[PDB]
Amino acid sequence: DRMGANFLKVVNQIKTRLGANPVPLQLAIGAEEHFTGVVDLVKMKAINWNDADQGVTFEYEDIPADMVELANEWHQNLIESAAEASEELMEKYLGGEELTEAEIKGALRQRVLNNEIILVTCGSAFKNKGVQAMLDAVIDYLPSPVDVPAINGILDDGKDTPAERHASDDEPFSALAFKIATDPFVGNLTFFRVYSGVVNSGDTVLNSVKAARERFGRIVQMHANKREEIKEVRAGDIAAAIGLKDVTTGDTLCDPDAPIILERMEFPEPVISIAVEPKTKADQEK
Amino acid sequence: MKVRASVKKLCRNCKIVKRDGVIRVICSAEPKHKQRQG
Amino acid sequence: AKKVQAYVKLQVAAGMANPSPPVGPALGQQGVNIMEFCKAFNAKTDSIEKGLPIPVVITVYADRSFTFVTKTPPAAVLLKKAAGIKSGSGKPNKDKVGKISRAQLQEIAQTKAADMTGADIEAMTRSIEGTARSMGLVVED
Amino acid sequence: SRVAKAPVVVPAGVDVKINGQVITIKGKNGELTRTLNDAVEVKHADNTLTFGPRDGYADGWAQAGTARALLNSMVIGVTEGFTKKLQLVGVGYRAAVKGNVINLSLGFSHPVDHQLPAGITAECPTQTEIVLKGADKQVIGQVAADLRAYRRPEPYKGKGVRYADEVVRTKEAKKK
RNA sequence: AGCCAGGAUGUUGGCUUAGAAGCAGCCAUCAUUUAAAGAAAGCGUAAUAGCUCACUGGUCGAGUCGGCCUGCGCGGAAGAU
Repeated sequence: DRMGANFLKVVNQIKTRLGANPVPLQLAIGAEEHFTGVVDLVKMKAINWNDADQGVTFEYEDIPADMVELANEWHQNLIESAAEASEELMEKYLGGEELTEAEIKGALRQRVLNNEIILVTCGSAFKNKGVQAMLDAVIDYLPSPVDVPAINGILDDGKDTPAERHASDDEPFSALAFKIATDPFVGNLTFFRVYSGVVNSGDTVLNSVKAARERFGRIVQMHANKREEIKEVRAGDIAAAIGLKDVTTGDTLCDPDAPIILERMEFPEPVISIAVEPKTKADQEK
Repeated sequence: MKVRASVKKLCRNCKIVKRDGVIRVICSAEPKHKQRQG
Repeated sequence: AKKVQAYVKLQVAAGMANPSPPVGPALGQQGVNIMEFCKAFNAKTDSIEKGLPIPVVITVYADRSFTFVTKTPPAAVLLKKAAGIKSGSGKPNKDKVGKISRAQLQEIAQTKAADMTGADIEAMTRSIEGTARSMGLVVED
Repeated sequence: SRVAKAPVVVPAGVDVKINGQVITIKGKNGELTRTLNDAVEVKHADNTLTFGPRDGYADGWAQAGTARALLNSMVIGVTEGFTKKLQLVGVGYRAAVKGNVINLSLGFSHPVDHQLPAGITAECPTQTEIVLKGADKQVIGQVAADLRAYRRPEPYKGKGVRYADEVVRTKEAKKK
């Protein structure tokens, strides 16, 4: 909703600078100030938004008459994007079997596990124009923890046997340690995410890469700000693996007699170095 | 336009024309080389 | 040959494949693949013992084309290839070290006579005596 | 002089109305008249126009030296014309022609739409390029320079409105 | 004085070569062709590509140019019922 904001320029600028292959889907209706419609091209439906409300309507209509031909020349490039994704849609682009909304995404979802095309969407966050539109693609173009290759614990030093473990609750427990913040209540905190398996409350969770013993305290979830005590952590939640005695960047959070990860890749280098000096001589003690 | 009593032809391509009577000296790329009095 | 578009003669010792930064721009004038000028000259560079600056000229053409002329190394660096040091000009008329007679100068001029139409034998002889006096070198025969 | 060695050749298709000091040129698409000063002696001699400085006003070599350059431009301006293109380099800045009015997307809290006088057929191939067409050499610059004076060429980015042939000198920040 | 107009081309011009590559600066300060070119004036610039001065080589086809002396003129020149 700004001047100079050409949607078709930027997505066709990626093919020049970033060198990628983007085929966009949700196009633009409106001259950026009277902007009212976002042109979803699979279902060929424009969406009405709020007069100025923080979120009332979702009214779907047809393609408006002021863009009846740009929808024509851009939908035919959408339905190209499955004939060269899977080899089986090659003979019905030319034969003329109908390219429905549901059929084309079954090929393009498998085009996200290799990542040759990215899926683009224009709209406004602040003007409440597109946010309610942007959620339905996440369940259909962004991958799930059970649709991906799951936890792959290799071994330790014996042999390189990468083992795809299960994404369900039927595995040994596994997690990782990252975003390990602090607090003046308990000391150390984490923002950890469990990939599969279920843990109960109270566990001898180790950190099996650095040979240390830790015990699993009272886990707390947030609204990104507020303390909500999560007792039973299910497979896929993100919480605070509290009470770790020592913890490093990206080591395992795993019960013994189980698969084990040992992985720390791209340890950075903080470059600019400034020397802090105390104010009082009581300060250098603290 | 800086003012000073001396208009000295300073830049290599410095035009001089008498607009209104008071001399002001015309460079091309340098705005710094333009005086007006004298 | 050509005109106000482009004509600069700059090439230094051809043991270095990568275009040296100051030479870069004479290759950075009319859109070359810099791998092409590396692959053009190396078929004949394996007939030399490298160490002297060998010159080429660049000359251009309309679409994406270009051309270049191969000659022999100049006698100015041939004066200071035999003399051992590459830079002797510290004081021209106050240094008297190092002699080469005219016979060396003409046999490095036959390779000019077998390559180029200017830089003739007898006319360059005083300038190959003139690059000696500026370096502070002596000549006798 | 050089101007005295410069007579102007009127072609067929442009008619002169010599009422002495007042000449009204009947041309192709307009009427380019100039009421000159009395330091001139005008005569459309055969076809090539000849002029002369009047006595007393011996500085009329200047005052008709303007005129020799003047009427040459007038007979070629009423027929062929001037392409005066301007280059809009501004973040979110557009240009669009309707009737005889130009919009000015000029980074303000309010739109500026100024109506442009006669002797102007303006056009706009895009949001950054804008044609101006005219018959007098003065009017093809005067309406052009007013737009350029609303947003002068900024010499830290290259921002501003600028002519087609004009080349700015943009500098560098050099401190922060 | 302008439009075409080559900026004929030996060379990297050293030093000290990291670039001080005609264009940072000290000593030389020759010129292969001299109907047009200096081992050189600035900008582009770490260096150069870009743009010129150099001779205007070809067109206009007549006057033109830089200083010395005086007659006068302009600026310099802003004050308080």
